[PDB]
Amino acid sequence: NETHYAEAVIDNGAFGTRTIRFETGRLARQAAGSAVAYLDDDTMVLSATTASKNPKDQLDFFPLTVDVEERMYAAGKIPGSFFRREGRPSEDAILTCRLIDRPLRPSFKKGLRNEIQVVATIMALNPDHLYDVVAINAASASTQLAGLPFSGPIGGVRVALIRGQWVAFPTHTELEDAVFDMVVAGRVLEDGDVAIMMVEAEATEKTIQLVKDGAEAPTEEVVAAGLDAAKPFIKVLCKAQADLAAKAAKPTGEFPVFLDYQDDVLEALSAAVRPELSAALTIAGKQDREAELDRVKALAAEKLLPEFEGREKEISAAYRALTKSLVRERVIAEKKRIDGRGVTDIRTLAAEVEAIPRVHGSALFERGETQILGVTTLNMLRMEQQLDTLSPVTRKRYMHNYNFPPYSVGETGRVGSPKRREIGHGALAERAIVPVLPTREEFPYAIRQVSEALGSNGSTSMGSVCASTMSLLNAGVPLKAPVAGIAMGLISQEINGETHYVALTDILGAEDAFGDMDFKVAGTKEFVTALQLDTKLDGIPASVLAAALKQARDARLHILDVMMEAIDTPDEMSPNAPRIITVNQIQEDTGAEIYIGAADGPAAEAGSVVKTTFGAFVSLLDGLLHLGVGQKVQVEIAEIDSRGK
Amino acid sequence: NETHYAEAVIDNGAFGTRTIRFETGRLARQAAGSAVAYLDDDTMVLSATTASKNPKDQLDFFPLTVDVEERMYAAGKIPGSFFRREGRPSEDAILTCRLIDRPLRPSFKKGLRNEIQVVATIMALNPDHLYDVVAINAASASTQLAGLPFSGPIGGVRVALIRGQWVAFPTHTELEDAVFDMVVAGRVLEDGDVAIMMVEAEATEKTIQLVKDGAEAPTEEVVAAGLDAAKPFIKVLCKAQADLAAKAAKPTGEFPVFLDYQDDVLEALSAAVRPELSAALTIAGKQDREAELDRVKALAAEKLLPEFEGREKEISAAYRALTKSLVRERVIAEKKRIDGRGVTDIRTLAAEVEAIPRVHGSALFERGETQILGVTTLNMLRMEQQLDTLSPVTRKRYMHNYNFPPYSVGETGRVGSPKRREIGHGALAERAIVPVLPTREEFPYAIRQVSEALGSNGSTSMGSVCASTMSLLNAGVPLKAPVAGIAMGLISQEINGETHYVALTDILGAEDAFGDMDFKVAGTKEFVTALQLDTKLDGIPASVLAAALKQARDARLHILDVMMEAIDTPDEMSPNAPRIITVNQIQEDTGAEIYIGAADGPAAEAGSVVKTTFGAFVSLLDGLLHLGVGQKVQVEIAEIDSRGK
Amino acid sequence: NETHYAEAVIDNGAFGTRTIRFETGRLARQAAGSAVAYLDDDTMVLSATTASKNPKDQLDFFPLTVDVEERMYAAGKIPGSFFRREGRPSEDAILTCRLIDRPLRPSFKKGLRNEIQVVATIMALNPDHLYDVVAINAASASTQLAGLPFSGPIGGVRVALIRGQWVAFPTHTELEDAVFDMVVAGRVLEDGDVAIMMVEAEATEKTIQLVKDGAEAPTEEVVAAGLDAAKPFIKVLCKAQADLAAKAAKPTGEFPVFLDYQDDVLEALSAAVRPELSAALTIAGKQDREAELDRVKALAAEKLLPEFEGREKEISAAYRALTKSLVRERVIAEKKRIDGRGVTDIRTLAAEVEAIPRVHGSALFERGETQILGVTTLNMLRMEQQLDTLSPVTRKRYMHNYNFPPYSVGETGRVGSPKRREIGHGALAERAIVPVLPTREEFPYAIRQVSEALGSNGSTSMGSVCASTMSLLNAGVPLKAPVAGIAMGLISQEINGETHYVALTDILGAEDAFGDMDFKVAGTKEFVTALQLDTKLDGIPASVLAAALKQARDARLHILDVMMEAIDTPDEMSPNAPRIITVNQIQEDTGAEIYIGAADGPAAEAGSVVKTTFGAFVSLLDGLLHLGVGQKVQVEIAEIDSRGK
Repeated sequence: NETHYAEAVIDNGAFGTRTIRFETGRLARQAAGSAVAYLDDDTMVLSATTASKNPKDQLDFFPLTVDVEERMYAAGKIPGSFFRREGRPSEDAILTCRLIDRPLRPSFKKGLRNEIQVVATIMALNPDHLYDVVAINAASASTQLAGLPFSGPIGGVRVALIRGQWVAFPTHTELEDAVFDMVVAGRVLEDGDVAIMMVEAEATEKTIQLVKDGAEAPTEEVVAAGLDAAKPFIKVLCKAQADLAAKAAKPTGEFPVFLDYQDDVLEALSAAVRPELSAALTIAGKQDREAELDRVKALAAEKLLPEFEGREKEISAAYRALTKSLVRERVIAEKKRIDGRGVTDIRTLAAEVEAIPRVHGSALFERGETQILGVTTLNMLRMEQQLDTLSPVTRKRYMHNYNFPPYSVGETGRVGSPKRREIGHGALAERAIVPVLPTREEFPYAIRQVSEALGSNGSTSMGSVCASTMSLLNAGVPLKAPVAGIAMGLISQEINGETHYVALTDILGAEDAFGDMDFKVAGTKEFVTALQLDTKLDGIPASVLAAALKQARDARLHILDVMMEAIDTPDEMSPNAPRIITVNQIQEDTGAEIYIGAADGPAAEAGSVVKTTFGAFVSLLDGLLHLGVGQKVQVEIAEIDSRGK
Repeated sequence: NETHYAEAVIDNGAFGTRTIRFETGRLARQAAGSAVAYLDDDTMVLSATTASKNPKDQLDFFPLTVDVEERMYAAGKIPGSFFRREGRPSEDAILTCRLIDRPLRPSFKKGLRNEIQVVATIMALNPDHLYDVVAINAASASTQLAGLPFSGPIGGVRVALIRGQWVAFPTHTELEDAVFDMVVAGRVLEDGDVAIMMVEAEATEKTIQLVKDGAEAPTEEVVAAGLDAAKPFIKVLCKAQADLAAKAAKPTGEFPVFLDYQDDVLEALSAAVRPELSAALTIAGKQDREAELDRVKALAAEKLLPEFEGREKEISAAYRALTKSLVRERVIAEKKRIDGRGVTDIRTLAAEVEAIPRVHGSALFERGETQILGVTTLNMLRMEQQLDTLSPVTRKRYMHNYNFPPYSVGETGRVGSPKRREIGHGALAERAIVPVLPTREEFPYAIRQVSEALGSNGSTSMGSVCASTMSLLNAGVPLKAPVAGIAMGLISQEINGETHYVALTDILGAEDAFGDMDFKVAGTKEFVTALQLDTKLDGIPASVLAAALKQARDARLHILDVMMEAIDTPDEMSPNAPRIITVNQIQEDTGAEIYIGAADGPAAEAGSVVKTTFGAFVSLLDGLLHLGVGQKVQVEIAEIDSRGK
Repeated sequence: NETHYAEAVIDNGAFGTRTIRFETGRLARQAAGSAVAYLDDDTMVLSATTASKNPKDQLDFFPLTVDVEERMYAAGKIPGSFFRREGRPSEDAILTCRLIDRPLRPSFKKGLRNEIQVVATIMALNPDHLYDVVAINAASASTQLAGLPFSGPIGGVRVALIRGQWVAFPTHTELEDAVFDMVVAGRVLEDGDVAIMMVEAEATEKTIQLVKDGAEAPTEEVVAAGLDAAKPFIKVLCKAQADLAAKAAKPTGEFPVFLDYQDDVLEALSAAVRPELSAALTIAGKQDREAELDRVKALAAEKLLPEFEGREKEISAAYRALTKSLVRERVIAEKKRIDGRGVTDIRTLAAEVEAIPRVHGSALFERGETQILGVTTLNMLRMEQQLDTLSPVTRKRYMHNYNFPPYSVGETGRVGSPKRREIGHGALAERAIVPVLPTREEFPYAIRQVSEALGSNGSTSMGSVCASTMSLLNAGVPLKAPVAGIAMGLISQEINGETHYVALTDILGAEDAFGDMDFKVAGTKEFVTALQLDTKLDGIPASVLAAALKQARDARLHILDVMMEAIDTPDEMSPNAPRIITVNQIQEDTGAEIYIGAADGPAAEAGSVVKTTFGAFVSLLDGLLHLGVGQKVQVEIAEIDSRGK
């Protein structure tokens, strides 16, 4: 019963040095594994990992559960909730579970059915620090000590490109000059190289201005450079955890493994339908393929019976392994996809605005079976969301909600509270847009964007980005630039001692499951505003990654053109929306928080840019100059026309 | 993959023409069935219907699920909730699910066990339109296209009697002159006649004044006339949906059916106990009947064993079919009920006020095993509920809550959030009362009424109406008139090519299950304030319906007498309640938002009617005139008595 | 169908007489059992008890469910919640369920598996009365009439020591002079003596001052005296219920009993391992014992197979009965505990402050495997919780939250809303502290205390008390005195016609399960601030109880010493905390509700005691007098030093 420590020294040169200190042996001694992670001995996150004794063999998936508990006392604050007790998880808490779960899930031995829970509690937070990345490491650390079939440690780091330097674990203060904010997690291979496993990045609300003022825009080259910059830190973080584990990790336990199917089922099934299956997979038609792809299942589920009775699940599971094998192989050799597309072909696109009546703005975006409806709502800033969490953010001007109803995929199910993925995809698409939004002063409105995943089969979050851009422009939001997104995939298998890679454009839901890496990129025509990535591959050639990002860029540009046809410049602000033209009695009669702010056009009406094609009509007592849909600008009278203009 | 449309033209003559446009093929293509319904191309409701592949054979009831999703952007509003995202369903959403579920549920083939879900989303709403009825049609439309064993289309319409005309799909503007608001849904029979299936109606807060000013009160004759007025519209709505289905409906699928019992069980059971059963059912006594009615189950469940082992459920299920058959038959032939009452006899009534201590007002209403406790609470108007939904209503002065605890029926179970039926019954009883409440000015208090279903077996919502009237009067609420309700039933079977009908007064919970129609009527001595109805019958003779309504009226009048004995005129306003007598320093000392508004009697005290038997004591600096318990009236001094009166 | 009554006359002499009236037969006639309990015909509580027909044989515990429903109309109030409808249970409601459940649960026959639910509804409440104890009796009454294998009635009473007299059912008015508030519940034995079964007591926020002004401090002697004072009342309450049951109780039904194991399993298991088990239990070492204690289970679970196949559960259940038998026996004879401690030995203690960075105050308390982390947060009074329940309390200055995460015991599980025990333990530890807190005026801050049960195995609520004291002092809260708690146990078995008792100090979780009584005591060095007790014993010798309380006192004093070493006097108030030094323009610039109230130290700074070692630095325009960390005191200048002091 002794306390052990280890440190990961983070050297940011001119920006200073900071340390991630790991501790174990003092707190929560009843957990399978426990560790504390401090950022400069100031911010503290405790992580406890536990495992249920009995496996849930009933499930066909590894049951991992990650929970992030924000304790408001870590900020010296008493919860503002009515009951003065922290309750339902904030966005940050949920997004952090995702950041931890993504790289930790695939790190456990396959077939594991025991419930593994990881609880990270934020106990102290310096208001200038970001706890998410401190928590990733603490999560990995406690799990690594738990004596479970887990291949860690996993090192997590945030690198932001601040003034030309990729700073590790930047502070909120340092992020004010960041053109790109990127979280990365990975492991250290037996040969010392770092394998990146997870990436969640974004451009910022500062990017455009900073690039204007001289900084380098976050293009694919820059972003890829950032990924390399994160590796040394991840190695340092991993080495520190390994030193802790070396001193106090429990010995790996003996856990039951649950296979999806035995060999006799696969050999049987393979021998029974392999030919018909590999053939059916060559049908470039939807209903035709699925049809023959059905005859086969039949010829199989009928040829293996009654020999294999009560093993039906193994049959369909083996049917999946075989299909996957066949589909992957065809991509590497024939470079043809399960739907007949080439490795860089995008699915049938359809963009459109004015899809719903009355709403301030709306757009419909379809790509294959993915159909997203985006709807925009503009209100007074008083409607902006108010937050009281561990984040320094207290108000949110741009709000995105992503709904994924069951019938989106022809299913029945609960319709209500948003899942963790609905929060995850919603965030990415929200973050992909934020970089191009006008400022509070240029556009004094709270903006709520809702993406309805009416149809789903091909990256709805990315489709959501395209729908947001158009919907917003349709509503009159003076975006600095349109943003589009694309979901990519990567197949990789070694053909006789040689590894080949094939990057896939706009991957189907199936190609995600059969791929070795899936990454999503969104951005304007100039730079990347968002990037998400996941993979278990032991690193990939720089030439390959860069090639994948470039391919993704191309797709993104093509889409931006299609979107451009739908709408280019912002449309006029809906009459049904509010205006804040600058120029009790009538404040409660004319209806408007009189600088005038009306909740309807027929108010303030019957200097601030009241309208900006051949100039800018700035409000006065308005004027015209041969600003946005609400921007501010010092006005001076140059000439009074005959009519009095 | 093409978009199809159809239109139902609603002609309201002088009030104008409007259209319900149906669309399909553009949105939510992954759902079994999908359709959009627009009201004048302005208000839009999307409906997606899906079916789970696997039947839930475990259940003994068809698992239908209807969800209504109000999107605040349909109103150009950002949710006011703390999280700025619509969450827990508003009353309207829930009540709308009920309106859709009621006529759609019985339209599916019996024995269906597949989960069928219908999700209606309100995407755009003209603030002058009511979306509920647009949603009923959209729900029916998407389901009709889903390729399910569903006998639609179902047409839903709201007809309100405005200035002598039954206007279809009235607007909030047009409803200001409505004396009756009635929703009706039905189907079109093979012969072209419309079969009404569901009715949810109510008198309004305008009725009394409008009738005063000349309009015709909504009596049974008027109401029945409205029902006929809804038929042509329902035919138009059905024809439009049928035209859509004709163009794009999927072909009916082959679904598994799950019988409650096989013939061998019924023949066996019938042969085994039919005589004893038909005899036991003649026992007019409660415990006696249930006793012999138990000997029989035994003689049965003992005579069919061990022959029928493992089919026990079929036995009791068949035991139900047989009992139902016997009970129904006896009503038609003998006109005697399972409890010994005649077709028009009301159960033992008991009314009483002052049932609970301290509360501002209370009443206890018993009818057979139905026992309702109503409790009244009066507070300042600041306590009136504030709403921010798709409804134009923003504040609710009269609030009704209906609780149905498990022990109400001798059961254990969850005690917490109110079920959809608790909301449904609560609404009806709330709507049955609203028409007779005094106005804000006549009575400046927020009124909360709670009905506790302490005992249940005979229409608790109607019993709730009677309990509300008395409780309110007990509290001093100057109701314009007392309201009473009654639950009716209708048995109908054809005796050799000839159909007979028998209307039942104050039906027991059992007679509801064995009946062919169940309708509830509530109202004052002069008119109907509420009506609810459900049936699968292919329409009934006008003479029969009118007869049923008249019978119901009679019962209602009898009850009003019994209630009158309990209390006639309002009682004095509880001292423990607030007063708003009209006549910082002492505003925060004497305690009262000083026009004076006290939260207790000992405030404002130690022109507005301060008390009104031989006149009206209007506040002054009070006076007496040889108004309600708070009404306003211009006061003038006529004579100063010797004592100074 | 007749209404029956009974009365329990509560005679408080000079304080008056009150009555608890029981009623049955009028309301909720469908429940298995129903009764109303009125306090002076003013406060009313209705209780309905029901039983599910089918036993839940799957469960290994009696499924009792108690629900308390606060109806705001009982207070003539409309719920202030947004939906104007009472929702999630208040603290009082939950704590009341606990008070009712604790004595009612063990009163049912063992092996009972039918779901028994008790719903108590507060329908009317005199604002000067406390409904909790009225509800305990109503709960017992309705259950006693339900015809269940229940050994009631259970009488519940609150006795508070007011001016030297133990007043039964004191009012909020009378409690203003109470030095101790104690709830007690018990039953009447066949011989007429009262057996106390449950106790939930606390000192008050008035204690210290009242003792200062002359009253007698609530020491173990005083407290024990109170327990005797509650007996006559409990007998009166029981007799009244018995009179009601005599008149209307249903006859006891025939319910299925589910044994944990049959005799053949115990005889088999006993014969198979008794020797090795009794021996393994002599191992004073943790891992060593549990190890041998494992060999035994094996030698057993291997010697009874395959003879006992499919009865494994009975084996482990019998293994428990045997272990319990052995452990209890050893305590009585050898006076040695399953962990090797003597009957009065405390587990290894460890106290420490400054355990977490940044937080205003924190402390870590360990006792054996029990590890509690307490964290303190100080904010402006505006952050104090606001309540709108049936309690007269409307604001709460001191808030305690107790978290018990799953990994606290090496388990996985839900992490979110607090269980009823988390509320129960949190309350006790909250109530144990309240008596020593400074007043609003002496300390103008809202105080939130959070106890994290990071490790659990030995009364975490009591460990929570010790952690609170230290954490609070660490934060600078001028407590009047430090408070410590201890969990005790009592083993009692009669050795040949003679009953022996053995009181256990700081019992392990196991000794609680094997004991016959478990009570927790907390308090300062001078008196008891909290006491909790539970037992089924037919009363115990006064000499024994007093001995147990004295032993507990000793332990408590020892702990207070250990805590004293960690911290004695309050530490300086964290700079990161707010100050309210007494001395729009700068009110919104300097940041502080200007009497000055800053949310940070660098505000008000760059008469009220600004700091109080050699005197008290009271704010002025400050001064020094050779008060607390915010107290108020009239300041006068006596002498101006050369430097100007």
